[PDB]
Amino acid sequence: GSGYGLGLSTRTQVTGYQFLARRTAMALTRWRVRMEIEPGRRQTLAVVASVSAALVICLGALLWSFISPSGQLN
Amino acid sequence: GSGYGLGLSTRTQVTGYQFLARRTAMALTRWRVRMEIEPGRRQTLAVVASVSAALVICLGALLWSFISPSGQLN
Amino acid sequence: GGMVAMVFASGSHVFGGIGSIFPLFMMVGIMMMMFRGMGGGQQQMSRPKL
Repeated sequence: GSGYGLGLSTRTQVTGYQFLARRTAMALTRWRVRMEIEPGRRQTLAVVASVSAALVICLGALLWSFISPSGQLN
Repeated sequence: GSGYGLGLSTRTQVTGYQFLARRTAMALTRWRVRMEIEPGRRQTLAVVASVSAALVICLGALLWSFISPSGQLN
Repeated sequence: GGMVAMVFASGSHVFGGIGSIFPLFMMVGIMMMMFRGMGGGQQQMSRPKL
C-alpha cells in the first residue's frame, strides 16, 4: 500500500501530477487559485524559445564550418 | 473599487472593448446606434489597403533595382 | 533556409545586406498563417457573427 517504491506509471497520471504542481506553485506567490489565466506556463515557454533560438544559431555556425573551412587553436 | 489598475485580461475582453468603442464612436456623429452597416470599419480598412499597396510598389521597385542597375555602362 | 544557404554556398552573395528583406518578409508571412489564421468547424463563433 501507500504507493511506495518505483512502480510503473500511466501517461494519464503524469499530467495529473504536473497539473497539481502548477496550481500549488501559484498559491505560494499569488495566494489564490481561480487562475482565470495561467501565467506560469506562458512565462516558462518564453525561456524554452530563447534557448531554442540560441541552438539554431550554433547549427548555422557549425554549418558555416563545412561551407568554408579554416582554423584557430583550440 | 473594482476594475482599477493593471490586472490581467483575456481575448474575449479585447473584442468586447473594441465593439463598444466602435458603437460609441458613431453615436457621436450619426446620433443613432442601429448600426445597420458598419462604415467605420470599411473606411479604416480602406486606409490599410492603401498602405499595403504602397509597400508592395516600393518592394516592386527594390526588385527592379537588382534586375537592371545603374552600373551597366559601355 | 536551405535555398538561402544554397545560394550563399554557391557564392552569389546577393542576399547580403538590404537584399535580406525578401527572405525575411516571406518567413514572417508564413508565420502569420501557421500560428494565427482562423478556427475550424467546431469554432462557429467569430468576430463577424459574435
